Amino acid sequence: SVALVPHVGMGLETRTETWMSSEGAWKHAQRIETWILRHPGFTIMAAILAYTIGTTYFQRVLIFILLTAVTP
Amino acid sequence: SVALVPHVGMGLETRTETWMSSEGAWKHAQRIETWILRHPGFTIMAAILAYTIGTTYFQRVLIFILLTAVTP
Amino acid sequence: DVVVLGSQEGAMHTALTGATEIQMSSGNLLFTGHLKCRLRMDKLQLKGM
Amino acid sequence: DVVVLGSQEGAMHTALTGATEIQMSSGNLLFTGHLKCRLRMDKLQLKGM
Repeated sequence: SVALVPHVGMGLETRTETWMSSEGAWKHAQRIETWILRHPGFTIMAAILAYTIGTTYFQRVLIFILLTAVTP
Repeated sequence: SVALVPHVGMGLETRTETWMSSEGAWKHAQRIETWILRHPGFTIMAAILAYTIGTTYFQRVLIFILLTAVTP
Repeated sequence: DVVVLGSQEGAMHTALTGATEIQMSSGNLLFTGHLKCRLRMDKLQLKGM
Repeated sequence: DVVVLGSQEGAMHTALTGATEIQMSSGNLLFTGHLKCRLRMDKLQLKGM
């Protein structure tokens, strides 16, 4: 639901801070990294995929950080 | 918050349906596609990136559907 | 300033999706799950012969 | 069965992040934003001479 649409990039901003104010970003990171810690295997397999496909080293890096981003 | 980590892959799933059953998936899709409609430019630039990097064709497809998966 | 965050109850529903629920009123109702039993039928009559 | 979904109010907060809030009690309080004015000073004494 409203759980995701969280009106971010959008526009209009302003000179004054808005709401979660230097949190929700570091929130976003901390939670996804947490979930990484919980399910290491999926990291493993994914990384393997990175070493499989493309692999053009920089490519590997990219698609890897992707497969990190992939968890909802 | 609880907005994300929605206890999904996990395990233990039973014969009987659980909760949002047969919604939250098509929710997830509809959501993100909507946001795609709203911000077409980002789709454009991203796709361009796909045509830039790697690009042995299947690669392009992959890193592109990252664009889809970028962020709601 | 300090702000009460506001109830997340629904959002918590949105979280607990992807999980079988359970009704619990008195002590347990528990449904779902599964079990495996092994069956020894020896002493069974045909019910009449 | 049918189920009341439960309040999303907080989750709605989590959504409205990434937005400047505004207090509104009577008619408006509106803060933030910005504006552009151009200033013609002709019309000014040094305040004592």
